[PDB]
Amino acid sequence: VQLVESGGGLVQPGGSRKLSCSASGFAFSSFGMHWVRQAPEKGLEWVAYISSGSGTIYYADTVKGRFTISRDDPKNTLFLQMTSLRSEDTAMYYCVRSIYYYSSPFDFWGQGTTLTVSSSDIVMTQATSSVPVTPGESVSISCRSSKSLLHSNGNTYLYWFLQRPGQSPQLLIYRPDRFSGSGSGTAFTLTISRLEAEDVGVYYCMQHLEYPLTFGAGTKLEL
Amino acid sequence: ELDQLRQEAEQLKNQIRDARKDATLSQITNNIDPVGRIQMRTRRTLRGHLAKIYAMHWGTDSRLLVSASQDGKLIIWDSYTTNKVHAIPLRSSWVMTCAYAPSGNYVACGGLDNICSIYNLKTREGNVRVSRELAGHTGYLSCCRFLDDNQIVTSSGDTTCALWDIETGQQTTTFTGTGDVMSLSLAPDTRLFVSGACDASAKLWDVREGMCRQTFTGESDINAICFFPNGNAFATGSDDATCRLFDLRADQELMTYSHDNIICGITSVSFSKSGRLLLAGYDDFNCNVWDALKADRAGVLAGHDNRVSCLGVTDDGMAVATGSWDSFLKIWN
Amino acid sequence: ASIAQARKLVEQLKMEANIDRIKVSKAAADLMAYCEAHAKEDPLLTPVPPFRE
Amino acid sequence: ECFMVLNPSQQLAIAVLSLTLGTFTVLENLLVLCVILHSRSLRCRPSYHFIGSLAVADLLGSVIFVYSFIDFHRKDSRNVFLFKLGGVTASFTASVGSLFLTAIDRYISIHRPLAYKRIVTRPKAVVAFCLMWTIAIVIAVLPLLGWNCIDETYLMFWIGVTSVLLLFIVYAYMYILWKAHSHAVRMIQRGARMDIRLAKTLVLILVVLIICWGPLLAIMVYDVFGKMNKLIKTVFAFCSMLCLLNSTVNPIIYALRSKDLRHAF
Amino acid sequence: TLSAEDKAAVERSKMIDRNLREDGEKAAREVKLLLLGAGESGKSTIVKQMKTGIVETHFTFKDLHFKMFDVGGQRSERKKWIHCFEGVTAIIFCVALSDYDLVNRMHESMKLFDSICNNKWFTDTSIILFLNKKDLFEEKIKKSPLTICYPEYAGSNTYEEAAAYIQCQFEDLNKRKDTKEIYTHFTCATDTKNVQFVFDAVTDVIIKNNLKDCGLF
Ligand SMILES: COc1ccccc1[C@H](C[N+](=O)[O-])c1c(-c2ccccc2)[nH]c2ccccc12
Repeated sequence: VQLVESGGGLVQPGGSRKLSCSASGFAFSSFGMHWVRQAPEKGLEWVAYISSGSGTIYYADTVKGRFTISRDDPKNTLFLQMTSLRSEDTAMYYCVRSIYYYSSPFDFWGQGTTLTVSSSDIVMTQATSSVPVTPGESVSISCRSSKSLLHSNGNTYLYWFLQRPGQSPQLLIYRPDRFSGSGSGTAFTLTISRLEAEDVGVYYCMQHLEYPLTFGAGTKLEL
Repeated sequence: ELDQLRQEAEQLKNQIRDARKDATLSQITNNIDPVGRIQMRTRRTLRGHLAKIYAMHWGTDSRLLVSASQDGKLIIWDSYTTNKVHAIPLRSSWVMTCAYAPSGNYVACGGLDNICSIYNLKTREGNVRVSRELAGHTGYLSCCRFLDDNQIVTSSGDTTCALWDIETGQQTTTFTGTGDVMSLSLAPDTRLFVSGACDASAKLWDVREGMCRQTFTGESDINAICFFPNGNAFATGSDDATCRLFDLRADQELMTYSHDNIICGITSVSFSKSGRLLLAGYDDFNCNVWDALKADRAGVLAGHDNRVSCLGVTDDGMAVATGSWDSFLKIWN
Repeated sequence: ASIAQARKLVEQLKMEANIDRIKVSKAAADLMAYCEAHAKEDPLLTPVPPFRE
Repeated sequence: ECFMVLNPSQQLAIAVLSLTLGTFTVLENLLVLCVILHSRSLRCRPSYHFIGSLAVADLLGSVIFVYSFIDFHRKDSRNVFLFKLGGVTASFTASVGSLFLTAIDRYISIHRPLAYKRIVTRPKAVVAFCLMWTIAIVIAVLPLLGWNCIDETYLMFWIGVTSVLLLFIVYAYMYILWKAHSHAVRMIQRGARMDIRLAKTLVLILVVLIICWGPLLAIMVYDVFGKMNKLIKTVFAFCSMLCLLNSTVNPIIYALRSKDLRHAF
Repeated sequence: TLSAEDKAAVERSKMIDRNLREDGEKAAREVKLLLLGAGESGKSTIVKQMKTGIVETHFTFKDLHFKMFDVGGQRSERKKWIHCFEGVTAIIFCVALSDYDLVNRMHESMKLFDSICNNKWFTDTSIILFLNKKDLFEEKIKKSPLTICYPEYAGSNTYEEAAAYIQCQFEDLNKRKDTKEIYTHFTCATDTKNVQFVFDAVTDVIIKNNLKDCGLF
């Protein structure tokens, strides 16, 4: 019901610190728990991921051997140790959690904490760019998969995190009521039945199948 | 006083006996092609239990299973890939019943504790917790069926049946009609209700009304019953090594599934899609596959090392799950 | 005492005798027709290549 | 000069007796395998495959020895003789190890009656099962790849090494009998058909074990100064059949004492 | 070949397997004993002396945990729920020993003992017999109606001879003299050493079971 991330990042360059997070009213011993960052203008991408039982310690390709995750199930505390701070750390950190049955991963998102310093790349392009929302109508979002996101099991990976201007994002489709998703092979379409003042926000699309879930590629559709 | 009542009751008995009585189904099914030989092989073997499992129920998606055994453990399964979805600890180790809600949100369990417990599967915080603990029966529960998301029907050894309400644990309807009720089958449309007792009899009630509609008499106690997919007939399995099929619109008996080589009772009874194969889990260390429309046995499902307790068939008829007194649950196809 | 049980018993059978009955042949024919109607989708009857290894 | 045998006439009865004993061993062990190795329900108990290992070891050893001892005077090559001697030695020490393992199992079954189901388990019953066979193989193959010029060192190291196990078996059975007697006398004091049955079952096994394995090892130990005669050779040849008699008596006794097998069949 | 979803869902099954494995070995160190005596014979006066449906009691003694199951007020067909107790270490049968004066429910107790002892499921389960309520039986010797209920039987007025005769009668009711074994304790109203007798009986039966399983027997 509540997931609080603590640790305000404002230190001199060349040092190390800890970024902690605690959960209330959760079965923390049976939850996987990722870590993500948000740049001032970018999407959401992995920086670390831990599974239940501490048997999977997958990291990110951007940084390796410097960031590490420590877990305490009896204490219900997960924290990140960072070393060799560089100039490209000015992001908002979040501690999304997930669980996998044989069912809705990335459900709850934390508040996040700041990280600032005191003073070969997958790219996607679309015919429509920054289409403004016309009042009195409904907007639809189109997307195409660069690779074959469909698996032999039929489990198409389709995540539609929506970020309102505020604190934390939410889920739309994990694989509201007005939000709907139509899929056909490599084509995906998000449809909104009715618009509202709370419907405005940024959307992000899926471009991940393998171990690194880097779905940070996404147009900013605020207007 | 007693003599007049006995004479009056005997008059009614003989009147109904003469009214409920030329052709036979087993004779009219002549000059027809039998199914042949059925020799389906085991496809999945499930482990983890260390006890004698007693009941199970297939999920509504034909992919999830629920299993309860003599140890305080209730297991949610995955028939496609063998994975333990969740394990639930029971307060009472003596359990004989299982139930999987059609919505998939709840499960039910009950045994010698005279109460039935409802567990909620899809909850926040990733935990399974008790939702209701219905009590009011003086005996041991024999079967439980989810009528809907809020209604459940329970048959116990107190010779009565109960229809409850999950929202308010008070009993909604009580059915009285002896001998211990041992099995329960729910109508496909969830409109009717049948229960077989230990007095070598079965009774069909009215869920909406609250009183018995019909009675059927065969002998020994009956401990297995199941509806036909049509909903106008059912099958019962007694302890006298005889299986029988009854029709609601006929109030009679059609044929007996018996063999001279078996003097062993029937533990579980189930059908398949279209009602062509009747699978009877016997207590002679193996199950049998009778032809519901024929008097000749078709196939045998051997491979269990103890008495077969439970037996289930998917909604789409894709697999058959069998459990026995050894802790292994097998999926056959 | 015994009068309540006596009334409860005697009232039941007389109600059961008021239900009309049809010939068992019609019910058997209906069951046979239902069985053969849905006989072309039965994986247990005809094994044709979900549970494969 | 070389292997010396008395005369052809007298070594017809010896060959006939050896053939009869081998045939009896093979048929009885085949019957035991048929009534035990059905692999249905009796495989659960570890002690049941401890006995099966002993029967398998005895049957080989008998197969690889009675047939190879009937052609004696072709020498062929030394490699074949060393190979067959190593195989026979490995089979014999594997049988002794299986006897030691089952004696240890029986000792534990009374030492810790409550913890017997946890101390002895199928996962823990295969490490010793394989370890004993590996030790048998390495101790059989040691002289071929080790120190040679068998010589008195190998002869003396194939003595005492099995004797400690043979004495530990007797010690375990003594302790079992003493504990059974103590339990019976405690029950009497609180206020026996178990102690008598256990003594009857154990006395025959122990007397057979001490009569069969005594004279042969005594002769081998005494033949340490390098002195021997034709009488010694003849008595060693005579005692060879008595030593082999284990493959005849031990599997039968071990598979017949248990009432579970009789109830099953 | 597994996906990221499936790979993370196999570790879940492994954790569940580990949890059931560690949990399943805690139920193998507890001894199961089944109470099956008459309701008014003194069961209520013996369960508390040692310290709806089935009642489970958990006791400890000599670092051994005992589970005691009392089917007190089930009032159902015993043939339909006695299967669950197959494999119980011992059955504790209790009688009042002073209900022969009802002239009879003493014959009812005899029939119940005959039915339980000769049951197919309990062909190898030991029975511990508790003859209770010695005070009234010993204090009624002045006007004991033993001759009244048995006019054709003659015996001494001493209670020891009657106790020996009735113990012999109960022992003779057994039909399996090779597997089962009936233990008699002569329990009293103010006894204290009742737990020791059952502990010794379960130790003896577990040693005999281990000997039978090992192969000596
Ligand atoms: C464990 O080895 C066994 C066990 C049972 C029977 C036969 C053998 C081996 C076969 N092998 O090692 O491949 C064998 C030897 C031999 C063995 C080890 C060390 C020295 C010799 N000698 C034999 C003569 C005939 C048949 C088999 C063997």
